[PDB]
Amino acid sequence: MQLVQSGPEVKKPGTSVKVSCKASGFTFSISAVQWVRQARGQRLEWIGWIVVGSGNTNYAQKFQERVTITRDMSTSTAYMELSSLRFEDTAVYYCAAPYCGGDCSDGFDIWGQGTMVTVSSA
Amino acid sequence: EIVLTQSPGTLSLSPGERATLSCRASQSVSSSYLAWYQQKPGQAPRLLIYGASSRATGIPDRFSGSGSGTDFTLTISRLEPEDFAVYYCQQYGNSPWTFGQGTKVEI
Amino acid sequence: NLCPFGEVFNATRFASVYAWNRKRINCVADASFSTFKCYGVSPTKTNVYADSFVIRGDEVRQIAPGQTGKIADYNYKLPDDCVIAWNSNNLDSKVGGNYNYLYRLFRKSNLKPFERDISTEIYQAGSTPCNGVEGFNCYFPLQSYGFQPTNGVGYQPYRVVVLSFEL
Repeated sequence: MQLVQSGPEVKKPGTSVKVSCKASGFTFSISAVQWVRQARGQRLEWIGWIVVGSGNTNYAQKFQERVTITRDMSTSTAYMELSSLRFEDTAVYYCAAPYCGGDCSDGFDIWGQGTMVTVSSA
Repeated sequence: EIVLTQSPGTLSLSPGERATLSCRASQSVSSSYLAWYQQKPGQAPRLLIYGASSRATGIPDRFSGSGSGTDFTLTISRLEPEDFAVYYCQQYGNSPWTFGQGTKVEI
Repeated sequence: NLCPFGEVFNATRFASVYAWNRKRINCVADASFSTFKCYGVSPTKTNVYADSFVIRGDEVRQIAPGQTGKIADYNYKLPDDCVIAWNSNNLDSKVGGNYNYLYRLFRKSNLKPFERDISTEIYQAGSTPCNGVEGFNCYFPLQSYGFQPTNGVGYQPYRVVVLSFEL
């Protein structure tokens, strides 16, 4: 069982990037996907989390306007899009979910490889 | 907002030495929702302890978690060569969910 | 005598899907009615039960025997052994959103045929008890149908009545 994130992304400032986190091996229905971002040699930052089944989304007030977390049960894939990209938004973004096979494991035990979004004018 | 303070900043110990890392919060967090994570250089984090005390599957026995209320501590009895990394403490109880600055384990 | 089939079909407000109301129906009984699909008895000339609920438009497919979806598995289940549905766009769709209708999104086990669940218990997914607080691994079992008259044809609300004859 694993979570496979999207490939590295190179975007211009002011555009929007969408990182795809695809779930495989565990019953994604009752799971919940959490998105965390980390810059090189810096502390982790938590964007938001989505209940996969209900679809209800809770966002940190920092990214309230800038991000939309979604999921698609047909592809077992969760998505996080960061809009109005700024240079400082360049970082690797992590996807975390709980192995909720039968019981939901009560902990974010599955973490994706991370996606490197690099924002620059050139 | 929940503030996660980790001490010390840089912790340097030799293999076979006990490592006592602590995570402190502003307002008490539900003990069931206090995890410890291990971050390797250039690697995705892997959860060590969930529920503040229950060890995760596939985690060595040396890692043990304790603490309740506003104080939580992770104890590594037998430090190993691969055990050198940074350790982050997250709470997933009360919104918003927060991460600690992380404590570094050095030689 | 005659049958009060006019008091379920032409009723003021139908109940939500999860709380599907059943009415027991001595009389012999001879709109657009988009889907008049009948499975239980061949369409030709002791009691019968009329089940009235409100489901999303496209969900009419889920109200069939041996069908697998959220509605059938969790909300209203039909045994393997007629159905009438009409669109109530102008009747049960408020512009600001008619969240009055609800459906069951989270359930531990699938619904037995003709079983009815009016539980409001928080779905305890994790191994930590949810104690009436919605959070991580603790999700409310019911979700609200966003019902606006400007919704697409599929998402428009469709009033449905199920007739289950019992000899």
